[PDB]
Amino acid sequence: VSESFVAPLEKRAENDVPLGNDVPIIDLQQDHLVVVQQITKACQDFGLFQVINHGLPEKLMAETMDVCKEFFALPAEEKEKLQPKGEPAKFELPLEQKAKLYVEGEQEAFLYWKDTLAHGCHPLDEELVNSWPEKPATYREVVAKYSVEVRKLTMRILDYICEGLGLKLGYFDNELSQIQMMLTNYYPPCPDPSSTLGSGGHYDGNLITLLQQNLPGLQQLIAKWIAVEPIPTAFVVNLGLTLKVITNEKFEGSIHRVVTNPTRDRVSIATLIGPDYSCTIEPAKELLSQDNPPLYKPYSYAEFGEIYLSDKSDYDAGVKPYKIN
Ligand SMILES: CN1[C@H]2C[C@H](OC(=O)[C@H](CO)c3ccccc3)C[C@@H]1[C@@H](O)C2
Ligand SMILES: O=C(O)CCC(=O)C(=O)O
Ligand SMILES: [Fe+2]
Ligand SMILES: [Sr+2]
Ligand SMILES: [Sr+2]
Repeated sequence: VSESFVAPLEKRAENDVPLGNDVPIIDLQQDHLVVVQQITKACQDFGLFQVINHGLPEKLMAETMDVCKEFFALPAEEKEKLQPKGEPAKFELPLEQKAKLYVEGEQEAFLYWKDTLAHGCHPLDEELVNSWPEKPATYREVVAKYSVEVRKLTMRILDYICEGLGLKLGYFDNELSQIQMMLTNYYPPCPDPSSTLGSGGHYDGNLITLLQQNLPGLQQLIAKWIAVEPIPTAFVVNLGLTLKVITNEKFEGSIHRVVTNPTRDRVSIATLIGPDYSCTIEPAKELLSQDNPPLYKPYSYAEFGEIYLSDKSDYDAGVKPYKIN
């Protein structure tokens, strides 16, 4: 591989990472209180769980994975239309909601073995959808339906979380969930998986992420890494660094990475829901007391975002400046 993609020695993945047998698989068609309790325990203990029987159509999940794979099979001349000034965009503020192809890495500077298509999904209007990929022909109609369905499921999970925390229903149905970035991640085959990463170890900086995968490669940090079993009809729920802050660390954030594969490509669909850049983030005042003092001072999501996207010296570098008590 090009030296551009060689990860620092300490960040390289070991060849045989064990399956995470303790990753919760939560059936959302259980009794209401059982679902609230199981989600609450997974959020407190792990910060990563899968949901099944989640009410999002399996056919739509398959059609969305199909059109996302079809997008990454498009020729160079079509993909260039999503490369501003002839190169992929960078994950840096301002992060526009129009569709672009993105490159990503860490500044021992290296690049992740990944192409990412990203666009906003909420609210859906003509202007936003007209800024999505023109090809494949069905991308806009399928992904518009998918984005509405994934948002509906995310808001159901956030209300289960509200009941678990003792927050009013709809606590996150406001500025805290107004940005919905859909990241379609393409991991092409890699000649040297021992030296590369599809995605470096990170928290998602946002509130909550729903991740759809068909193939292995996702791993979670529990300094032990475990493999997250791909269930093609499930969503992986990753709690974001923003939710870790708002719950005053009552909930864990998911630290996860993606390893490369020597033989096969892989596509994942990540729906990253979180605050507008104008939001102030702080521990929910409703949950604080002398027994539970705030562990973070209030901060600008925009200010956090700049650090989160630039400084990868530690997983929570984004929130370190705002730590108190
Ligand atoms: C692997 N990378 C991580 C960092 C960056 O994330 C973002 O770009 C999100 C997009 O919502 C963001 C979150 C919070 C603040 C700023 C940006 C791009 C991708 C994501 O999959 C997660
Ligand atoms: O490809 C994956 O399974 C992980 C994707 C991801 O972590 C992300 O988009 O933030
Ligand atoms: Fe992620
Ligand atoms: Sr180019
Ligand atoms: Sr257009």
